[PDB]
Amino acid sequence: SRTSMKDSAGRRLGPKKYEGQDVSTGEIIMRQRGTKFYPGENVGIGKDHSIFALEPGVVRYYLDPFHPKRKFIGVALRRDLKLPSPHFEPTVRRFGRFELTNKRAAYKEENSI
Amino acid sequence: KHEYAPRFKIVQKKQKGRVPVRTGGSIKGSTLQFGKYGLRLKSEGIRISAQQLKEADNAIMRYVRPLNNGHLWRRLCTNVAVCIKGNETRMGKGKGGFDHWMVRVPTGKILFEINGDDLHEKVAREAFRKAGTKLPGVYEFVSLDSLVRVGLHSFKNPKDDPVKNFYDENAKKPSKKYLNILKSQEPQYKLFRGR
RNA sequence: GGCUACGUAGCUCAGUUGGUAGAGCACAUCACUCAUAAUGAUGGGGUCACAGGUUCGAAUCCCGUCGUAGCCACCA
RNA sequence: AAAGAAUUGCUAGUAAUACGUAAAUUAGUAUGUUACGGUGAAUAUUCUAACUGUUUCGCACUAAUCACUCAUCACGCGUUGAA
RNA sequence: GAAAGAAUUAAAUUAAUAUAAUGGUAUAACUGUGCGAUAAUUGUAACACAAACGAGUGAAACAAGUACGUAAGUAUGGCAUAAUGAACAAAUAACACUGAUUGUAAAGGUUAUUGAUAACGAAUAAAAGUUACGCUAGGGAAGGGUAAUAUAGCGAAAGAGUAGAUAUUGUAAGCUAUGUUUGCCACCUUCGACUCAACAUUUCCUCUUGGUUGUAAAAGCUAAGAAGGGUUUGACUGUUCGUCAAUUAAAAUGUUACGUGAGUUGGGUUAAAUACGAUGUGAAUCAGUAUGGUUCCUAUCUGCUGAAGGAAA
RNA sequence: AUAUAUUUUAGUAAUAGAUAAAAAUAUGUACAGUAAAAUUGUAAGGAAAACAAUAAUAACUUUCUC
RNA sequence: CAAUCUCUAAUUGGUAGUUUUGAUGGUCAUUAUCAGCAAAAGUAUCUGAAUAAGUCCAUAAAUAAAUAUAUAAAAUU
RNA sequence: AUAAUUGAGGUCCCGCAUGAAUGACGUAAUGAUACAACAACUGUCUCCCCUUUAAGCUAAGUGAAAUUGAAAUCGUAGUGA
RNA sequence: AAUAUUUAAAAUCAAAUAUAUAUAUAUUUGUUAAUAGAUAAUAUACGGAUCUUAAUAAUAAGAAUUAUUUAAUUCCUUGGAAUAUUAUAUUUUAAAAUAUAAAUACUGAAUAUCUAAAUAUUAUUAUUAUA
RNA sequence: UAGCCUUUAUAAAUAAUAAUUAUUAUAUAAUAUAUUAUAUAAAGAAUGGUACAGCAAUUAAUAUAUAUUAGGGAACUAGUUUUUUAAUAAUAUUAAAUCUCGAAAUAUUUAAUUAUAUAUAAUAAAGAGUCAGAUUAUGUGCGAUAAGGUAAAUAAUCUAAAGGGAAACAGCCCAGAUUAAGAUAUAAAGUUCCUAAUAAAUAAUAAGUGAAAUAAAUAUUAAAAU
Ligand SMILES: [Mg+2]
Ligand SMILES: [Mg+2]
Ligand SMILES: [Mg+2]
Ligand SMILES: [Mg+2]
Ligand SMILES: [Mg+2]
Ligand SMILES: [Mg+2]
Ligand SMILES: [Mg+2]
Ligand SMILES: [Mg+2]
Ligand SMILES: [Mg+2]
Ligand SMILES: [Mg+2]
Ligand SMILES: [Mg+2]
Ligand SMILES: [Mg+2]
Ligand SMILES: [Mg+2]
Ligand SMILES: [Mg+2]
Ligand SMILES: [Mg+2]
Ligand SMILES: [Mg+2]
Ligand SMILES: [Mg+2]
Ligand SMILES: [Mg+2]
Ligand SMILES: [Mg+2]
Ligand SMILES: [Mg+2]
Ligand SMILES: [Mg+2]
Ligand SMILES: [Mg+2]
Ligand SMILES: [Mg+2]
Ligand SMILES: [Mg+2]
Ligand SMILES: [Mg+2]
Ligand SMILES: [Mg+2]
Ligand SMILES: [Mg+2]
Ligand SMILES: [Mg+2]
Ligand SMILES: [Mg+2]
Ligand SMILES: [Mg+2]
Ligand SMILES: [Mg+2]
Ligand SMILES: [Mg+2]
Ligand SMILES: [Mg+2]
Ligand SMILES: [Mg+2]
Ligand SMILES: [Mg+2]
Ligand SMILES: [Mg+2]
Ligand SMILES: [Mg+2]
Ligand SMILES: [Mg+2]
Ligand SMILES: [Mg+2]
Ligand SMILES: [Mg+2]
Ligand SMILES: [Mg+2]
Ligand SMILES: [Mg+2]
Ligand SMILES: [Mg+2]
Ligand SMILES: [Mg+2]
Ligand SMILES: [Mg+2]
Ligand SMILES: [Mg+2]
Ligand SMILES: [Mg+2]
Ligand SMILES: [Mg+2]
Ligand SMILES: [Mg+2]
Ligand SMILES: [Mg+2]
Ligand SMILES: [Mg+2]
Ligand SMILES: [Mg+2]
Ligand SMILES: [Mg+2]
Ligand SMILES: [Mg+2]
Ligand SMILES: [Mg+2]
Ligand SMILES: [Mg+2]
Ligand SMILES: [Mg+2]
Repeated sequence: SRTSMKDSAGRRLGPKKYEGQDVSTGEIIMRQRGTKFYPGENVGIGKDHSIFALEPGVVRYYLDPFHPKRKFIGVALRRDLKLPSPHFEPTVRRFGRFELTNKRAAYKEENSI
Repeated sequence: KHEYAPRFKIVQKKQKGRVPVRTGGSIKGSTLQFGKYGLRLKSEGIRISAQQLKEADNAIMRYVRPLNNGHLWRRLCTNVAVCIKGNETRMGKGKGGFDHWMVRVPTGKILFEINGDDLHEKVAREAFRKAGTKLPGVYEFVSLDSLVRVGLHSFKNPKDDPVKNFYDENAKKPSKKYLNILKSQEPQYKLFRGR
């Protein structure tokens, strides 16, 4: 006899973060083999086509008319925003830094070049 | 010619599966298409082997060949390759080797069909009864006026079921992808896509 | 991973201490014979194992790898 | 690019000759045949194979050594032993 | 009205992708071309995915430097998912950290790199068999289920039957029953002979009966009822079976722990002895052959065969 | 026309285009483009070598012109 | 010479200590892809695979490409 | 050979898988070896019967054993580790 | 009557529900039975008895099987109303009239409630003497 | 070792569990062809590719007095027709573990809201046991659409669960024993007797069919409808 008793395990390749879900920077929203979902707004894409969040926000799945026949995952900076954002409106940006109210810290930062 | 022995280039073993109980009301291959009289399954969905089908065909032929311009349309092909282990062997230790070809036959499906120039219906009926004596199901004579079997105890006329243009229906109640495409086609996106 | 010493012709084998393309061998044709062979003579093919240097001059020395195997190392 | 084992002719007007000449056969064709002259040599008997006549000895051969002839093995049909 | 350009629409990812298969890829991830050959770079890497640990995967950002690009920017190897291996012990460098009295040293550490443990989380640098002379600890880490097969039946009837499928026969395929065979499952850890048999009926004989151009008669053949009675003795073999001989009205087929070893036997199967053929380097071994060869039991209960006592008559 | 001198040419070798599915540098970056099959043909050429051809121009810009 | 002591080497079932994986009648043990897998993910068995893997690909197509030819300058001549 | 022989002896040789001191082959004698045949004999058997003694049984005396969760311990069918 | 199919509510018709509503639209429901085939071994084996009704004749039985149902029956919107039934009482001549009731089928667990008791926790009290 | 269990605690604590809202369309009304409110309909934010459904592309199967490409025959004087042989096209019809162009429900799953707080998650410090499982139902692999078989997936029970029902019964149908009590509601299952509890209605059966473990093709006899 000779049996075909050999197989790899399942690659855990679902969506790891869902519509309306809060995200943090670096977090993986999708694991996939090839771009089933394309990286949308405020979202990066890795070597393994893994969509990850570039900013803190709300994970949103959407279609964009500019790219028909392509699904997108992006991160809205608030829950208020429809994440296929209006084209000619200005981009919702995050400053994401804090001023150094502390005097010593500010001085150190000024010194550093 | 090849209905009882398919010529798949890459011959391969197959899982057992199940005979499809067509819960949605299929009526596909459950209608007289080629001939005047036919033989349909009447019982529960069943597997018919290649050999059994061949024997049924042969039985039918005895009546068909004497006819002027006599014809037999074999409606189903034995597409599923069945392997078997021996009764001699123990359980486990791989899968058995190829044995025969077989077809999964839903409740309402037509198996055969005939039409001669000088074919009286009684003779055809007799032939189909004799064909049925060799097959594992319980079978039924079907004429062009006789209506389509769906369930075990249920019936249907295809003439009744409605005609629909599905593009129009889609337009009425559109999917998200379709809407996105329509938006893309519009000028405020098509001009500024910048490819 | 390092170190060897061998691989000429279809077969067997020379040749080797440099100034060589040579042997019989089994194989196909005639040859003397009632006929057939044994024996006599026709010729046969070598990149002298892939492939580069030193002497007008190396198949033979210095070798770049190929083939098939040895040997050492490492062997936790 | 004067030719391997082998093998042919020839002792004198012979062989040899890149010496020529003629006829027979033809309507026509000689590297053949049959004939003619010209010039003209070299060598030499003792040993062995063959083959003719001589002889010695032998001879189971006589269609005469392609003679005759011996045994197994194989094929059939008897006979008689052993068991 | 014409020419040129910009192109758009439709189709396509069936080609091509270093390589399997899958997903993705023309907005190309595919292909061509310039430069280049650098990012197949150096320190910190949060946060996620995955996840027992060991590991694995994606990766924002901060800092040093590099390449291409007018710029925006892009590059921490390859469209993605395989391409792998712990410690220990050695080895090579760099580091300037320790330097066993002090100074050097040795030796250890840090950082980078090296070769395999494929039984692939790797027990050692280094290990095969045999026992029917065996031993200890434990585990069970014919009956039951099934009915493929087997046996029997049914439906339909190709076809034999001098003619007519259905007197008799009945391909291959169809639908069942049985638990009598050979299997499968793993809940559950002795063949034959003798003796005595009980039960079944799917009846071999005997009784009744239907059919039989294939019942003239007589012998038969086939089918229905029928289990009352009956159903073998020898040669060979351990055999059941089978072959034969002689009979019989007939020499039916099963079930009963393939009835019956606390009833008998022990020929077969079987351990120790031994030999043979084969297998093995060998000890020994065998879906082999042969000679020899170990269990016993006063019956408590049930049950059955007989026999009493007591009793409510 | 011819002699010498001094030079120059001739080492004769493919890409001529940001080349685009013959083969060749498989990682970076920048720019650009589209394959395949099938069909109709064509010197040897034949089922199978190579080359050609094979979806639609509404609107827009520029140019010439009635 | 040989014998004995000490060191060193060859040989050894003569003799002693050990061992003889897990799964199977030589084949499977690690990794990847699809199905099985039942529209998230996961999912087994001596399940089916035209299964595939223990890799492959790099230091290279160079040099030259602005002040030049006789003479004189050096505000580019 | 037997009414009838998977046994025995003789003979043949596709010796699955004989063979010469793991000796080869054929004999005389021997053997509580193994197998087979003939004779004779018989209770081995057809087919058992009768008899004898020691037990068995009863009475007297002495007085075991293995075993035993507890037992007020029937048949059949069904069920059920 | 005869021949030949089908055994069906898809269509069709009928009935019911929901939206505008004497109609339309949408939905839901309604389409055979018996026998034979039939079958092994301790003993019939629905768990057992036994169960298919019958006038004369009962103050009285009439599936204890299968299928669709109800809780007396019929309309109206679980509820009321009417109808007869059954039982009883009263009055009149064994009958008639009047009225009261029954209509909530029942059994059924160590389920739940009630009824009491115990412990533990949460939240309120009372009495007695980290109060 | 993780999973599941236990003990003791911790909070700028509800982060847990369940559902709703979220969408699309219609009608009406009010503002500026758009927005809000109300009502109704629609398996109703996001993710998906199984059933079903389908034959598109892939892989397979069938048919054409149809067309083309050649071949084998065949009749008249190389040309031509017919009866065709395969392939390709066209048209019609079909199916698949590794086909899905359509496509559910269950599912995964997010925010806020409401409801569960005599309740959950999370964290901290500590103790375990377990790693032989079984059956039933559904969807599969293996087996023969065999097994009280084997292998896993989901749920439940048993395991460790007594009580009622299923004749008897680990796994089925109900239901979870703190101790009693026994009036009232009952569950599953029952109500001729054994045995706690019953009366009716309308049909059908006559075979003891059947009456708590439904046996098939087929045959005969009826019965309806056309
Ligand atoms: Mg996988
Ligand atoms: Mg289907
Ligand atoms: Mg001349
Ligand atoms: Mg002439
Ligand atoms: Mg002369
Ligand atoms: Mg003489
Ligand atoms: Mg692909
Ligand atoms: Mg996780
Ligand atoms: Mg971890
Ligand atoms: Mg790349
Ligand atoms: Mg690549
Ligand atoms: Mg070690
Ligand atoms: Mg020191
Ligand atoms: Mg291991
Ligand atoms: Mg391991
Ligand atoms: Mg280990
Ligand atoms: Mg080992
Ligand atoms: Mg022995
Ligand atoms: Mg016939
Ligand atoms: Mg048959
Ligand atoms: Mg059995
Ligand atoms: Mg009988
Ligand atoms: Mg008679
Ligand atoms: Mg009697
Ligand atoms: Mg027995
Ligand atoms: Mg006994
Ligand atoms: Mg006993
Ligand atoms: Mg003895
Ligand atoms: Mg030893
Ligand atoms: Mg899939
Ligand atoms: Mg899967
Ligand atoms: Mg899944
Ligand atoms: Mg699922
Ligand atoms: Mg004999
Ligand atoms: Mg005997
Ligand atoms: Mg010898
Ligand atoms: Mg010897
Ligand atoms: Mg001897
Ligand atoms: Mg002796
Ligand atoms: Mg006594
Ligand atoms: Mg029990
Ligand atoms: Mg309807
Ligand atoms: Mg019985
Ligand atoms: Mg009962
Ligand atoms: Mg209680
Ligand atoms: Mg643990
Ligand atoms: Mg909440
Ligand atoms: Mg699938
Ligand atoms: Mg789809
Ligand atoms: Mg386990
Ligand atoms: Mg089991
Ligand atoms: Mg336990
Ligand atoms: Mg219980
Ligand atoms: Mg529980
Ligand atoms: Mg409780
Ligand atoms: Mg009965
Ligand atoms: Mg029953």
